Amino acid sequence: VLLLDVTPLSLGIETMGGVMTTLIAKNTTIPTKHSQVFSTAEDNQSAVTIHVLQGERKRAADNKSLGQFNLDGINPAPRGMPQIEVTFDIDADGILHVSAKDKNSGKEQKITIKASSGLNEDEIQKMVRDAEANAEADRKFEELVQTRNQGDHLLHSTRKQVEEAGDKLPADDKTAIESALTALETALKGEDKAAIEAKMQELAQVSQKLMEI
Amino acid sequence: RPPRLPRPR
Repeated sequence: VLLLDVTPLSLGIETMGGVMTTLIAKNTTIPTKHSQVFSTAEDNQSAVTIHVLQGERKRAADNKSLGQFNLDGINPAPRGMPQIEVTFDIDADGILHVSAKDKNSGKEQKITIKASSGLNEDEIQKMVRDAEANAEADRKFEELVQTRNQGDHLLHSTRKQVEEAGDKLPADDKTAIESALTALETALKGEDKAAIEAKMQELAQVSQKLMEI
Repeated sequence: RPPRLPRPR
């Protein structure tokens, strides 16, 4: 064939830290469908937002919003435990159906997005150009959010390890962990990946007794 | 690892 219908830009959802996670890649022939499992960002999270985006940028905010919906009634559980299946299905007429279903509760929500939605030919071309021109910057942003989430994972696992130990962890150790946790908290608000990792390192260097418990 | 989602507004 010399011609066919494609979806012209990547389609995905916003994930923790403001990154766009792609479900359908740009130039995929239509009709198409793809599903991926997602989980919750925080402990005890009973609801998630499914924000549908079109574009090639790593920052969710730089892509075109197509719509959004909430999925509630998730049983409060530790982060990463819920299994939320997100499905993108584009029919032959370019109509996009997005659904999210929580495996444990069976709760499901969906949205229909018209074929005329999103970016026009000129905006599609500008999207592709802007993504290529910002390839390195977008990669650095993705690496920063990965470290910010990891830094928050180290902050989460440390604080949980402190509470379980309680009286067992010495004073000199606990107070120095607390000060290293705040230095990590402050660096996480910044955009310097190495600064965050150095604060994580400084935390680990004062958590030696905490790890043994 | 499955990617993670934020809670509504």
